[PDB]
Amino acid sequence: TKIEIKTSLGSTYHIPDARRLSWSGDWPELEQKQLEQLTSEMAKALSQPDIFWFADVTASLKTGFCQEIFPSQKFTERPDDHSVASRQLATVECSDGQLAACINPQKIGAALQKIDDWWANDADLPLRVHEYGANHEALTALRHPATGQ
Amino acid sequence: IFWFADVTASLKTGFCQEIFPSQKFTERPDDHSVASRQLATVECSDGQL
Amino acid sequence: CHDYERRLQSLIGQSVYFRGLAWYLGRYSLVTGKHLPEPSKSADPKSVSAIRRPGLLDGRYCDLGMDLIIEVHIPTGGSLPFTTCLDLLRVALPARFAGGCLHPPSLYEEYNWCTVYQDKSTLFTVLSRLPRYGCWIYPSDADLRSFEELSEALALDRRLRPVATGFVFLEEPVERAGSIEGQHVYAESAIGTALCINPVEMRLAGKKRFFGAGFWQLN
RNA sequence: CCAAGAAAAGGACUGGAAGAAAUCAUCCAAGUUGGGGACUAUUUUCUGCCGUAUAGGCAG
DNA sequence: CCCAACTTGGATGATTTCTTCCAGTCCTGGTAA
DNA sequence: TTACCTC
Repeated sequence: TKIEIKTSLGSTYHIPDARRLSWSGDWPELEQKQLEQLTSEMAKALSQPDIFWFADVTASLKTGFCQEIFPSQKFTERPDDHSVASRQLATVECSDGQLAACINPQKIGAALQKIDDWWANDADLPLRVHEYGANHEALTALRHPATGQ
Repeated sequence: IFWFADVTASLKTGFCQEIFPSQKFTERPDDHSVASRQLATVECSDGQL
Repeated sequence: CHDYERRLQSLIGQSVYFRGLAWYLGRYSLVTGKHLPEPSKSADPKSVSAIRRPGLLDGRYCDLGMDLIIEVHIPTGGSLPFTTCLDLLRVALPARFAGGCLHPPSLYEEYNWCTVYQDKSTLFTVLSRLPRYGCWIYPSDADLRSFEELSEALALDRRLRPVATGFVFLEEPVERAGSIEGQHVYAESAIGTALCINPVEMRLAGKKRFFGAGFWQLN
């Protein structure tokens, strides 16, 4: 997997191979460095007004012969017809009129904000930020009101 | 037992003798442009029929 | 138009005011289905570690591609027609539109998406070049007082569409507990109409009709 | 100060079995394309020598 | 460059259109005593 | 702490 980023300030970043970068650990040289530079652009954008910033993120995937792809799924009613699909996938209309597979904005978003490893003084894996510390995999909550957290 | 046979025959013919291949099953046309009797063919790997 | 005006006004010391706003439609795609709400509601207030879903609504959503032509006016005799102001016009641009998310054209193919004209002849000439499959939306003249009158008007034309136009008051503004800011009033939705005009029709109508009829305002 | 402000639809699959479109059938008759004409112009390739020599090499 | 561009007689007959058994869930409401 | 209902 290769990742490439351009921004409105003229910078460009390139990860030659993203498959090994962990949450916890230390990155290889000429990768750790790009993380520092990107951090600076964003740290500013987040807090100082009157700066226009805009980013364009592309990636490439090397695949198998006929590999299956997993786009976002729609939320639906059960059809009563038996001629209508029970599992329907999300697509986007292209400028030429054809449809293409896509991933929804809020699904990209939920991934980007998965940064909370501040709970219970034991980092584990990070959670999607939520007022109550919701844990979807275990169907529970890590900052239950009863704890004061 | 994986048994195969390969059968070939040769026909010695007349000068321009007519040949009788299989016909297709069709419905009565009304366009007056399509043949009323249509014959079955195959396509070769090079495009010839 | 107004949230955009307020943001720009906090950046430029001079008074800036928007008389009119125009709307053009290049792409319109209907999206099926409905959004799932975040689990923001505890199943029980105390002694329970289960999270419930607030409820579900049935709405309709779409993706747009559109251009805007805003009539910008500066009260002061001396104006600021400079690169600095073009940057400030890019910064002031809101991120929210019609409940959805608004973005500029993609970076890898960027051109000057934020130009300014002080000539009707140059601006109209460039606008006549737009693709034939798009729509300009114009204000209508007809007065309708019922759905039956609307049915007849829509049967006769092919360019006429109903639109939501604003609100009609049920009472005079008063002070009321729970108001976000100042006075509060109840209202019912106002249903009105508009026309859909092809780029080919204004190539022929001329700049005179376009700048007289093609711009919308409040009141 | 945009029916305002925030939102992860996710998980599992094995439609298979058999088959025969045939019989005949005829596109014919005549027919008139046809009379005229500047590619050379303000262009460059001219004069001697070696050599049995319209071979093959050199000075202007 | 310049002038023309075609009439006519006609366009099918027989009988048949298949079968077996199935059709999944689960989390997602206010209101009162 | 319990149940009651829209073609």
